[PDB]
Amino acid sequence: SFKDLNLTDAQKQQIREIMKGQRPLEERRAMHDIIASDTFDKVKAEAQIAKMEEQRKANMLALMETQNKIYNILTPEQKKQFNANFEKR
Amino acid sequence: FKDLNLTDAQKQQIREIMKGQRDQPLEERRAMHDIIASDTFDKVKAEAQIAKMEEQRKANMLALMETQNKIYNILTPEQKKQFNANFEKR
Ligand SMILES: [Cl-]
Ligand SMILES: [Cl-]
Ligand SMILES: [Zn+2]
Ligand SMILES: [Zn+2]
Ligand SMILES: [Zn+2]
Ligand SMILES: [Zn+2]
Ligand SMILES: [Zn+2]
Ligand SMILES: [Zn+2]
Ligand SMILES: [Zn+2]
Ligand SMILES: [Zn+2]
Ligand SMILES: [Zn+2]
Ligand SMILES: [Zn+2]
Ligand SMILES: [Zn+2]
Ligand SMILES: [Zn+2]
Repeated sequence: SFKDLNLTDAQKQQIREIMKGQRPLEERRAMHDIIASDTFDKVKAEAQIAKMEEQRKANMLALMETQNKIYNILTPEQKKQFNANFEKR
Repeated sequence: FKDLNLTDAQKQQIREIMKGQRDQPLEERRAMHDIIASDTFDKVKAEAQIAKMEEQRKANMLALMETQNKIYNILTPEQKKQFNANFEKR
């Protein structure tokens, strides 16, 4: 139901406004090099984990802004279903 | 069990490894709920929730990769190859 909230036509348009507002392979190659090795190089692993911190930040920002904007187009009835869904995931 | 012709005892060692680094309750994503379910979006608080989440992401990626590296190193040369091939497709 994470998307089943009885959206009105206006809300469906609004979500599309919104996602126009907010619209990892070299990384997995680097994880592979750390996994496929006869030892575990913790220092190298930490540097790999960190390397795309900024792209991850911008990505999570966009998604949280998106979800907050969608939340705010919802009626009270719909907000409670969204929140109850949030609690169970 | 991914068609690697894992032997029976490779199957068991893998279980000891999985539960071994399982000796790691994670965080409180209640914070993130409160950012999303707010009249206004607070970018600075959202950035702080993200940076806090980086710390648990680091801990869980370190665990996952170390666990996978241990598994890799109980494999034969030919199994390593099919493990590497299978890694490419996921
Ligand atoms: Cl890869
Ligand atoms: Cl929550
Ligand atoms: Zn209609
Ligand atoms: Zn590329
Ligand atoms: Zn690879
Ligand atoms: Zn590589
Ligand atoms: Zn070596
Ligand atoms: Zn460290
Ligand atoms: Zn950093
Ligand atoms: Zn930054
Ligand atoms: Zn914005
Ligand atoms: Zn809260
Ligand atoms: Zn603030
Ligand atoms: Zn260790």
